[PDB]
Amino acid sequence: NLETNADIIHIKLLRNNTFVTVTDSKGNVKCKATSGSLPDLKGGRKMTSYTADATAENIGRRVKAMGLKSVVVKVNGFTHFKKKRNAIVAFRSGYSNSRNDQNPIVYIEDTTRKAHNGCRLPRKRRV
Amino acid sequence: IRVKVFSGDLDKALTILQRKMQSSGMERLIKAQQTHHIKNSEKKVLARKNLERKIKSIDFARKLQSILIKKVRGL
Amino acid sequence: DSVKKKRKKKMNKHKYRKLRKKQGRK
Amino acid sequence: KAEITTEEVLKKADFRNVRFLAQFITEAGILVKRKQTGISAKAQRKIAREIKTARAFGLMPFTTMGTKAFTFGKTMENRDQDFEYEVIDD
Amino acid sequence: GRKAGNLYINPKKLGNLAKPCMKEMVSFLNCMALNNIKDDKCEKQKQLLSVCMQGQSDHKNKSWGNINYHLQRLTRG
RNA sequence: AAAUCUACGGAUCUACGAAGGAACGCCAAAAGCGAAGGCAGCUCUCUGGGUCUCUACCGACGCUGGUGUGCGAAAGCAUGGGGAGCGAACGGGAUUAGAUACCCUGGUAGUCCAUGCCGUAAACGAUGAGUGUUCGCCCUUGGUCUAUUCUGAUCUGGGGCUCAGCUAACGCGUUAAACACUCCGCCUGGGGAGUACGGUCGCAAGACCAAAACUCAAAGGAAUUGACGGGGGCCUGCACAAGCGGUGGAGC
Ligand SMILES: [K+]
Ligand SMILES: [K+]
Ligand SMILES: [K+]
Ligand SMILES: [Mg+2]
Ligand SMILES: [Mg+2]
Ligand SMILES: [Mg+2]
Ligand SMILES: [Mg+2]
Ligand SMILES: [Mg+2]
Ligand SMILES: [Mg+2]
Ligand SMILES: [Mg+2]
Ligand SMILES: [Mg+2]
Ligand SMILES: [Mg+2]
Ligand SMILES: [Mg+2]
Ligand SMILES: [Mg+2]
Ligand SMILES: [Mg+2]
Ligand SMILES: [Mg+2]
Ligand SMILES: [Mg+2]
Ligand SMILES: [Mg+2]
Ligand SMILES: [Mg+2]
Ligand SMILES: [Mg+2]
Ligand SMILES: [Mg+2]
Ligand SMILES: [Mg+2]
Repeated sequence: NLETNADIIHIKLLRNNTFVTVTDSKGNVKCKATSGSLPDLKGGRKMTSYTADATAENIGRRVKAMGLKSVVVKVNGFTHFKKKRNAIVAFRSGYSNSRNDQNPIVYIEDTTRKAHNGCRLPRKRRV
Repeated sequence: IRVKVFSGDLDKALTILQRKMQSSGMERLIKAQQTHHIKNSEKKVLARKNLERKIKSIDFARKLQSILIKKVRGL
Repeated sequence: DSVKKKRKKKMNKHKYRKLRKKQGRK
Repeated sequence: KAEITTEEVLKKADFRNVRFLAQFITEAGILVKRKQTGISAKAQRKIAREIKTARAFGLMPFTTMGTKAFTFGKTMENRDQDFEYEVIDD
Repeated sequence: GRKAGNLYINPKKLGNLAKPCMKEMVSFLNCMALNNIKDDKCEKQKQLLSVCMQGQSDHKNKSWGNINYHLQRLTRG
């Protein structure tokens, strides 16, 4: 009683916007959310942890509403691990209201890669 | 680094993933990522400051461990 | 040679380069 | 810890002995430092050069982020059996 | 900075600038944002926010700060 | 904080594929090599130098070195390619009293390759090359000998601490700024000035050698005691925070 094709939740956590995308096992996008596209956040600032875990909350509720039961979380970003852990538990919060319902997450992965001295990064900011 | 979760215990899986990202050394490299460009003439200065900080921490840990190990083993 | 002594040479060289670029264009 | 000696490294280190060279990579696919094996600087230079040659030849991974962990003898494919799960719990 | 000398261990070189029930308050405000600012039907969040203040009454200004005397005395002796 | 910019002609995001240029993460550094400038993915070819051992050869053949010759970051120049990323000049959006700047958005020359030119840097260890002598301790690169299973000894370069000694002080300390010597380059108060004139060199930009008139009585190095910092640590004030009543408006 083992099934193969679980859905994928990609969570790219950049510096100024977090993207959460819900795909199938072949990469086809079913729904997506960004920091700037949330109904309540009105401009100003976007890099704080509140935008990240609010986007994770939103995608968790939207994924519960479409009746999915088996997801695989892939996390990407050049940040500390505390923010990725908080985003994952916020997605679980979005799926399950009181952290009582069963976990749809069956796998967690970090897919963050570094350039092997590739292109030259831009100049410093003398602020 | 992929971690399988067993019996729906997400906190154990996240702790295991954090510790594996720690012990594989990838957390050091993911924190060492730079936002801007630094020249070699500034890489030398930063490496020198790193070395001085390391030497100070080595002296601190040496003295602390010596005064711990004097008392703890029957003296 | 301190920076307060280097700054006089800096200003003199800057003024001379400016005058050279002006007068030498003829 | 696992006991490795400079003489053992200097006799076994070659890019065709991938099973022996797999001791010196982490789960991220990066190279182990010298201070946590105790071998000499010549041994570390030889190990690093042979792992680089094997990576160029294709026998060892450049990096394992986004892929499965590398162990010797089995495929690095991303098949459907990489994410098998259970449904009888629900 | 501080004068370098002997051994000093900071009383704030750990997690202690963390006044509690920030996360409970923001989850409570998340309920209001979802349910268009109505205190009904998420009274569990209100119970959590009140038991925050009961537990904050329980906890006091606590830290361990006599470490430096022990370090100084045992380093001298 | 925004705007320019970009996107319903479907962008950002997600999976697969294609092109092209530059740089080589982990190893990894008070490590290594080079006369200095410098040199980082891997395999082969050719080549310069270095270290250790020898009951091997030769027999003072050595050191320094004006005039000369060679090498020499980066930017720049000439001819032909290449151009992803970054980015002088320049266009636009903001900031400001103004902003020819810092911030944002585009982006040419350039950065890259082949062949040549120039010959300068805080080219710095701000410490010329060489020889002999001087109490130790702790690390380390590459060897050799002895081991008595874990170590000792002797060369070779690189580092940390120090007895003496030296130093105006800071500090140096077997890789000396110690005890002596040989040879070369350079200095003789500050400004004027690395300026003018002249010669040589360069396609140019410019490089090397390098004054005088006039003018002042100081210009400096290190450390001490205060003060100051839109540098830091520890505190503290109806100063602020939480409240209450006024003043500035009217008449006197
Ligand atoms: K040599
Ligand atoms: K000679
Ligand atoms: K010293
Ligand atoms: Mg001088
Ligand atoms: Mg050397
Ligand atoms: Mg150039
Ligand atoms: Mg050209
Ligand atoms: Mg710019
Ligand atoms: Mg402008
Ligand atoms: Mg650009
Ligand atoms: Mg010069
Ligand atoms: Mg230099
Ligand atoms: Mg000389
Ligand atoms: Mg040795
Ligand atoms: Mg020595
Ligand atoms: Mg003395
Ligand atoms: Mg000597
Ligand atoms: Mg002297
Ligand atoms: Mg000149
Ligand atoms: Mg002339
Ligand atoms: Mg007040
Ligand atoms: Mg009045």
